[PDB]
Amino acid sequence: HFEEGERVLAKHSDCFYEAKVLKVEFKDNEWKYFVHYIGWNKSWDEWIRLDCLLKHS
Repeated sequence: HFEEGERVLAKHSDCFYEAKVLKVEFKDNEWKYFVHYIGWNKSWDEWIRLDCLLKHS
């Protein structure tokens, strides 16, 4: 699990991008994370699932 404001790696297409978690939600027995991709337009902000997130380090 991840927290609001946490720096994470987020998978988009084929690879992982530096990202920040903006919002956390739980619905239909699953966690979703609204992320912002660091150094990218706000327009790319999106909801992603747990299996597309990676902790740093």
